Amino acid sequence: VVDPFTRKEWFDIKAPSTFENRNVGKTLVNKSTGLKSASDALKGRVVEVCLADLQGSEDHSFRKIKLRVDEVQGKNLLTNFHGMDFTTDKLRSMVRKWQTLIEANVTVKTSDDYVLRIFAIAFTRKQANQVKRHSYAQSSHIRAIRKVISEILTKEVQGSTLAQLTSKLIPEVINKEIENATKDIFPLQNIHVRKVKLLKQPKFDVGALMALHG
Amino acid sequence: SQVFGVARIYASFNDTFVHVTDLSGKETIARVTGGMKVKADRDESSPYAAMLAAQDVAAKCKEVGITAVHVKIRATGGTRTKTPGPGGQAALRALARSGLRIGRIEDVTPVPSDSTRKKGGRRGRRL
Amino acid sequence: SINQKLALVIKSGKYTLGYKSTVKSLRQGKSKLIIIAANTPVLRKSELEYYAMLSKTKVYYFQGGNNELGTAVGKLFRVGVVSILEAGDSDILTTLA
Amino acid sequence: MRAKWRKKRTRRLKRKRRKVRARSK
Amino acid sequence: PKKRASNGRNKKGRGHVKPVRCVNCSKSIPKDKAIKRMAIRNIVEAAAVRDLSEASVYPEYALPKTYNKLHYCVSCAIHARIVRVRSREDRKNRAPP
Amino acid sequence: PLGSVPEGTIVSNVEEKPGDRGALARASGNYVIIIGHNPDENKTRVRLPSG
Amino acid sequence: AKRTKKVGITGKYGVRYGSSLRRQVKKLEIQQHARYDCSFCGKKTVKRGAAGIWTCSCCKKTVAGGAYTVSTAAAATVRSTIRRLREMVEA
Amino acid sequence: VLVQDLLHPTAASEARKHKLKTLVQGPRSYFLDVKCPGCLNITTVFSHAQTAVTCESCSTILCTPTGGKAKLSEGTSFRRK
RNA sequence: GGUGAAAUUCUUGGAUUUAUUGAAGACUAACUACUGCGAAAGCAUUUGCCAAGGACGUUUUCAUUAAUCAAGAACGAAAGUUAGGGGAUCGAAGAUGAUCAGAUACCGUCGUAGUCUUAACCAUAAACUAUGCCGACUAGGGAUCGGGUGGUGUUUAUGACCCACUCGGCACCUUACGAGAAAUCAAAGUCUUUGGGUUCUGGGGGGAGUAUGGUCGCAAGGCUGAAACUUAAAGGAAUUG
Ligand SMILES: [Zn+2]
Ligand SMILES: [Zn+2]
Repeated sequence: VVDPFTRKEWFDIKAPSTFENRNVGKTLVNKSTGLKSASDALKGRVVEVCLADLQGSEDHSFRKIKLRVDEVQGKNLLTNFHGMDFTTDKLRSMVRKWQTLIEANVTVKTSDDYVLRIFAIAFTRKQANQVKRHSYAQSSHIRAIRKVISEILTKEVQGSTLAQLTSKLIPEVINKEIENATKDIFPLQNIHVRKVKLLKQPKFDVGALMALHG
Repeated sequence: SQVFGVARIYASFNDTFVHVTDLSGKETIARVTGGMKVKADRDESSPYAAMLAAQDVAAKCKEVGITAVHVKIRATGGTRTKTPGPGGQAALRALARSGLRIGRIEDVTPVPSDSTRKKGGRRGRRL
Repeated sequence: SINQKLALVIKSGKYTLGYKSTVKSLRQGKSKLIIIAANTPVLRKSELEYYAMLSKTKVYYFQGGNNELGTAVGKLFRVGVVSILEAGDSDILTTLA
Repeated sequence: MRAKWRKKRTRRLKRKRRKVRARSK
Repeated sequence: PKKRASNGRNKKGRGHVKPVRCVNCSKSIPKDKAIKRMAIRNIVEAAAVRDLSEASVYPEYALPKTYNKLHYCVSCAIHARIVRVRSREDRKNRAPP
Repeated sequence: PLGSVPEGTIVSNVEEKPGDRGALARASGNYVIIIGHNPDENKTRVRLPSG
Repeated sequence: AKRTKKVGITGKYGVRYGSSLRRQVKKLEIQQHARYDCSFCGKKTVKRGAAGIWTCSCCKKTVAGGAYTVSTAAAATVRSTIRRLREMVEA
Repeated sequence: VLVQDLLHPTAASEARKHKLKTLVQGPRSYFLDVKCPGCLNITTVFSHAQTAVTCESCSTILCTPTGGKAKLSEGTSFRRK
């Protein structure tokens, strides 16, 4: 019988400035009171949003990104990168029978003192004037392309600190890098990352964090 | 402009219900169910009950001051039937009918790399 | 690889076995390409690589231990170190780093 | 001409009838 | 006696591959025995896409879909799926229509 | 200090109060499991050989 | 020649103490009296002095393994998970 | 068809088949002339080659082996022997 | 919670749901097929190490070194046994509320052995490549796995694909001239116009895979293995109500 709709308070999240337009919603958290209020104790609320309307795009329901809140100030709390993922629509649209499926996964230590895991998904297709039904591979080409993909995806990282790595990711440069890196086997192919996730964020880094403020 | 919430519509057999919460996910808003409407224990997942729960939830959201939602449809998942319950469509339709903006719809029914064998034994439910 | 490589070495070139002979060769300066085991004691390891630095040779840390090193050399006993004092028919000491 | 499909299931899958004076009273 | 050429299922020099469970009764069966039916229609009722469009922006944005494949068992397959004609001569049918 | 170890770690002769110089899990073949942490009001949850 | 058929080491106890007991004792007494090998000796030389105390008589030291075995499955698993967690903390 | 000149069946019918199934089995390999680009020596070599062949004096490379036929890899000299 | 209907059960001591974080052991979805490998049983996450192996190419090498087998050995699903470890889920026992009257039926919940692994043991068992082993032959058509050969080849001058041939293999459709009791079979054919070579099985059904003996196993049972006495039929394919 508390009726906490009047008790709670409105906050606005704020995405960092390694992005486009960064005002990305609001939250009803708790009452900002005395006696150890939780407004200055949450520090970890994570939000799932779409890169498309983050940038103003209008035709990408996939590649959702998630962000954790780091600090609070002025009833307007700034976030930071936590990870990214794809939607199950596009993945299970891409997947079908009479073709194969390539997957790779690296656990890489970047320039700044973070480690994070990155995935890489791929499929196969058929050249023009084709007769074959299925177009499967030879199971050694698979190991080769897995090797070169893992090499490229640990080459981009350890170098390309997370803040600019996101900015290079959101235009999807790595996919069209692979497409023309292994053009010898396939001039065009449908590659995606499909997953990134952090493990061992070491320290708050208030300095660079407030440098990338928005 | 339009303040968001997440609906978290979870539909199964002999129940379905909506759990509106903030974008973060740790501060709920008016968890309501269709099982609260009719105490028959046989129509707990009905379209009429789901629509009543939807009207109640949209009433709570409008009275609080929410205007937009992201719907997330859930089933039992894992090893279970994996299908969306029948009342979820009526629930989301009443949500649209209640004058609430809706965006970024997806399914979040969990799916494994398989393990933890199903019940029913080898022969299954021999009805 | 390394195993058939030093097999070719024991076939063609000249080697010597054991810590004492290896140290004598390093001191004489008639040595190069010291291979050490993995399970060797750290004291012996450290003084060996120190002499190796003084003599300007190349140290190789055999990823295996002792018995497998002996088998790779072809001998039927444990051997902790080898010193390749000649590889006149080989591409070992130049290719390995 | 194989005949191995008559070689898994329907004669013995617990060999205590082969070790029958062990557990069954 | 002799009902079917491929008696149970699609097993040509494989011995034994792997089992799966039925969706209805969860009976453990082999993989390719009865039917593995597709399920891709939509997440959409009696359409109401007009309702979704007026209650959305950049209207509906995805046309999102469900994707699954479900392994039936014949104890449940003919009981749920109704094909209404299983003759002798039409035992060798391959086109659903 | 069992506040400066990760979860699921396996230890022994753990102190029950800081300073007792060893109380728990010091019999032959016995250990003690770290379940959880609680950095505020600093504590740790821990599982003993008796469950 | 091969003297005993089944009892092996447990023939000293003789006809007594049951048989299900003096086969378990056999299982453990072969282990506690067997020799094993330390990598930092290289050779099969280690031997038990007492319960929990084993001694590499080449490499000339002692280790604190199990009672009747130089190592246990639980010990190996905790070694593996510590190798895991240390690597995780440092990376 | 089923009746032909088994004294000497046709060329297109006796060439397309495998080597063992012929009326008289014979080879599909040969030798060829090859010139070291570095040296002057125009030596002979097997067609379906094996482990690395190189020149006698200016030994750099002539032909690399494969599953079937080998490969000179640059256009030097391959006619006959 | 779970059902066609229920209850048994949990919960305002805050259940159910929701967000993050962690542990446990288990498994490896979708890709997964008229796909592949293996002597069988069987084998789907990544990488690395260890050895292994078929097919293809060959104008390399040995020159009958070979085909099949008693006996004697290797391997041998799951369920079980011994001792330990582990034990997340499912769950032979077992406890529980309800339906066709009851349920010791089916069903809902819980749950011991087990389900995982370590070193051994058991080894006959509804395990058909839809048919012991090795060798010659006899119709057509297509698809496809691994090679090998060539191209106005097509595609940024082999790079990736197509066309044609060929060896080996898993299978599919038709037709059987031949065979078969028929189902049906490219082997179950080339068999009374009866003979390429080799190993093992059965003479009506029950009694009976039971007695008795041997032998094996951690075990009056594995493997081997009768009779007395019996009825007149059992049995297989196919037609018709
Ligand atoms: Zn089922
Ligand atoms: Zn030692």
